[PDB]
Amino acid sequence: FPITLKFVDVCYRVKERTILSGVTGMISPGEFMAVLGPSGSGKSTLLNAVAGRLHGSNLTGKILINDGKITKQTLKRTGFVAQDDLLYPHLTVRETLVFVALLRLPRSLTRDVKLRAAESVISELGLTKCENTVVGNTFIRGISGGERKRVSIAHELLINPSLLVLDEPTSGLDATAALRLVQTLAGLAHGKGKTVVTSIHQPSSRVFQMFDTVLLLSEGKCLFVGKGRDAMAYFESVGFSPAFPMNPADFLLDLANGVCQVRQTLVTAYDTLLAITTCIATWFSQLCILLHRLLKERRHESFDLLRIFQVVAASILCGLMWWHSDYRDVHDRLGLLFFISIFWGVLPSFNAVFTFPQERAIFTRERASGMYTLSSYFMAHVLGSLSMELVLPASFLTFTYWMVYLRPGIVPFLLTLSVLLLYVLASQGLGLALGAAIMDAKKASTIVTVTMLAFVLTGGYYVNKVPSGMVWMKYVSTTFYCYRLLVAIQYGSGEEILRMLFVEEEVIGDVGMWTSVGVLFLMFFGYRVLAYLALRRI
Amino acid sequence: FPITLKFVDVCYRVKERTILSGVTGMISPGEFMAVLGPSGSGKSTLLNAVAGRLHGSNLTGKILINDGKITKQTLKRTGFVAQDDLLYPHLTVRETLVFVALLRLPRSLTRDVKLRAAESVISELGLTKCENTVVGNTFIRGISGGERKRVSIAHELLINPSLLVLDEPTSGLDATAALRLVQTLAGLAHGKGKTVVTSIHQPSSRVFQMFDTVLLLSEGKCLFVGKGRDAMAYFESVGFSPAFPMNPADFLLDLANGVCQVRQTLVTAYDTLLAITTCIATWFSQLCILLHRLLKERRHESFDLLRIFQVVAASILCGLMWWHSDYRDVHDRLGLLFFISIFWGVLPSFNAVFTFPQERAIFTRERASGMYTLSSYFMAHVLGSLSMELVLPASFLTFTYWMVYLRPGIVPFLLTLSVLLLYVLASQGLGLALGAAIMDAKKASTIVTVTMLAFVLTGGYYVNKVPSGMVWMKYVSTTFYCYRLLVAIQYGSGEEILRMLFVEEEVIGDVGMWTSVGVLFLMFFGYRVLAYLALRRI
Ligand SMILES: CC1=CC(=O)CC(C)(C)[C@@]1(O)/C=C/C(C)=C\C(=O)O
Repeated sequence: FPITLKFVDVCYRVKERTILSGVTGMISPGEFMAVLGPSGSGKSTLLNAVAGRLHGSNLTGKILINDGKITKQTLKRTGFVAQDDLLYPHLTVRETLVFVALLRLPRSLTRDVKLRAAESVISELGLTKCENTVVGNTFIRGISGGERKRVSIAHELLINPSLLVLDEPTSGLDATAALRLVQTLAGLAHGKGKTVVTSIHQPSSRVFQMFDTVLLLSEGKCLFVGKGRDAMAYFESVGFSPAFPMNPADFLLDLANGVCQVRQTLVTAYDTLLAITTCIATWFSQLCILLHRLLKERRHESFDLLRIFQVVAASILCGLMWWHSDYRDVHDRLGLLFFISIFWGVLPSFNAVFTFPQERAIFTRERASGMYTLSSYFMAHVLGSLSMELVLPASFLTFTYWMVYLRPGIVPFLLTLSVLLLYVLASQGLGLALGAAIMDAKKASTIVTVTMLAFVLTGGYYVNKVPSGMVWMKYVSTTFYCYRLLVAIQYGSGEEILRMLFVEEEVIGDVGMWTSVGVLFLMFFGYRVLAYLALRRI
Repeated sequence: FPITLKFVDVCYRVKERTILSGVTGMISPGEFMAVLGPSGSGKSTLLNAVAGRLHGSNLTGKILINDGKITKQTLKRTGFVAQDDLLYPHLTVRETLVFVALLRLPRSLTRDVKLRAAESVISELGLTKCENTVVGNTFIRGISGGERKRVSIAHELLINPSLLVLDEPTSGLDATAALRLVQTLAGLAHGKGKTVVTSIHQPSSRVFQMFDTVLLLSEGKCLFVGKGRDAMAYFESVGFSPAFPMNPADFLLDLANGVCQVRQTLVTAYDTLLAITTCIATWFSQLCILLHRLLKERRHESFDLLRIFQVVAASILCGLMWWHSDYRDVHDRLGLLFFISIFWGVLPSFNAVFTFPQERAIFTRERASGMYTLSSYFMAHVLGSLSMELVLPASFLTFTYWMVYLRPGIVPFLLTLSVLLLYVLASQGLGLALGAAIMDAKKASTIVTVTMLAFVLTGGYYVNKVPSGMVWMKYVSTTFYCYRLLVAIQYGSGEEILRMLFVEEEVIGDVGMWTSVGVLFLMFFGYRVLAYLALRRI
């Protein structure tokens, strides 16, 4: 319940650099310590010794919680708020925390007690007035910048921690907003008895006064530690004082650099003055939350009105160039089944490469704190993009089948619909597999266009006389199989239009109807087992 | 030479809002006034009465320079630095100002005196240590954030102004950097005798002390105007004083909101206490600078290593699927001239839509201050993208003509090369025309893909039996003419392969060889006169 961080001589290196060189401090419960210092002075590198996320040869020193070397028993009461607010844009403020409660709180609790443990942090972090507004981001009209930091603090206030370690929470806020956000972080130490240690960039006048304890670092030597009242009165005991009306934070940061109307002199004054079946049951609940959580993310990636327009446009071009087409024109119709097969191998695999890059930050953050394990995260993008990446092609083909006059009958329709969707999902798994192998979104959006070019050229339409050494590349192609199958569903084995009439080199093809459905399934599962094995390195 | 801004009762409205409600002040030469206030209190709306860029029914009030109503004779000595540093990323620090000097200083001066009037502002704004480093941006390794504001202040220090009106220059800078940047803005008033009025967001302790005069606005009523020493000593004459060690800017901003341990009380204490051939010669020099200026911008848009890879890839696919192709296979070769014709109508027109959107901020800023006129700006993108958007296609076709075994002979080569480049530039003018009509880069990158889809479908390859009502749309198509011409250059009028053998429906076509070269020229000039008429509204 109480956490007395009692770190001493916290040293640290990096490969040449040294961030911390013997810091020492104590942080008792009910006490609002604030670590101050110049930029690059070693602030964040020491908050990540209170967050316990830096231990090895770099960190040297004994970091203690209640005089005990740190454990994950001691890491269930510590919540480290980082500077990046990683929130999903389309979730309401309440949904954003209702979902994190179910994922974070232990499942032993009921699912109706988890709803109030996530709605009390709303009411006590002052979010009651904006609990039902979209979080948004720069592009989406959302919440204020001061509310987007409270919401990111309610994440770590859901496990009810003891040692709460924020990392520059006020940076980028208003003048009054960054005062209230520290008025609230005082109530967590003065009204709840927590141990809150935060670093602030440039405190205002009222924001420095509300500190109980203060810690100053120049370059990693702990120039001063103690109360906020005893800081400005300590330094003049060596001969330093403001020459003009100052903010006591302003005066103390200047001393951190050595600028007096002195850095090395203020460090030597520290030597002598201030020296079985459930496991498959939790997985299917991590997946049921991760599917309903990021459901509006899979409804903005898919029903963007610049994708509905690029498909309502193709549906009126593709259904006007071929209006009441005739099946006897075997060459006008094999070029329709290759536009349908080009459009839907490029549209899915391209838009599916901006999915893993865009969420590598929210994933690795929320994966390292428990809360899911990449088997339920991967399988919630997979199962969530299947459901949404089939509504545009299913409705393009429903419009481009009765105006184009393709093969009538409910059986040839549902077999063309079935073959499109199985190909829309087999090419989309090419996006997911390249997006995850190359975690860059613009470097991987070019390799999925140089790859759908090698797939469209070798797809069997432009070239009928492929060289003897380039014949294999149509087999690893995904458009070869959707086009072999789209033709065989509208014409067949010839013999019904060879009865009516160049129509045996483009109508009989090379592969069966089942080796074309059995390899558009080995590319469904095969391009997802590679999208996962590529994420097993993050 | 001296500027005594003597504005009085500067009122302002907007449609309901009111930013300023009777401000009054005086700003004499040699005097560093700093206007302070809360966010939205009316700071920037009053700096844009010193920048003279807000006059009409909204602004009401007499704004005076040397007791004279403002003119562009009085607007040649005023330089308004705005918050956005709009610099071209690839220009060196010296080139960025050497180019602005030639465009800004009057051409009566020599071109070697303009070189020193632009290198003295380098030396006296402390840029000598980084004059030969790339400016860069977030993506490009460039200069510091404090040097990127000096460079944007050397722009307005090139016409040698008198009333220099900066707008929040320190916002987003370091702790020490924002001190030096105000140490330098004091030398412009203490070492050069200028009239410098700037608004600062949250001054530090040493940054408030370096103000000569100060102006405080709560919501547009001028709570206080006067020296920096007389501000904290004035308010206690009504009973206000800091209850704890403050920065005097911190204490005064709190009073701006009415927060004392009062807003309306501090305003009433102001009523009674502080109450022919040369014109075508300048144009061809504005164009010679604007071409050498943004030349490295037309070398990053064009030689991006993800465009060299998307064209070195197509050149090895297109030259491996058709390796030693045979001219007797009339259908394998008409599908090669439609890949060449699809690739080069989509690659140029797509990448040419992100040009006018990305520079609508640097253009409108630098156009309103003289310095060019959109006839020389437009004609420097046009003439600058022609030269660079022909190096990739000219070198794709040089590789895909002697491996593919197209029609041998220097005359059929240079006629295919000539027809490609004329089509690469006629489709690129479709990007420029849509990018400028729709100044959004992602909303216009979708209409130039729904348009190159209607152009590729009606290009005469996929459909040979186009409906009776959709036959016109191949004539307004740009791929129809590059494909009609690419075929006629490799086959001709038939008669040489009809001698050797479906090859009269795809080889003779509809349009002549001169109506196909005479409409790929009416789309060069026609898609540029529309890209310009769309920019004549910005
Ligand atoms: C998928 C893709 C990748 C490229 O690099 C070229 C291009 C843009 C043309 C393309 O859309 C390819 C499609 C092609 C060749 C044919 C078509 O569209 O009918």
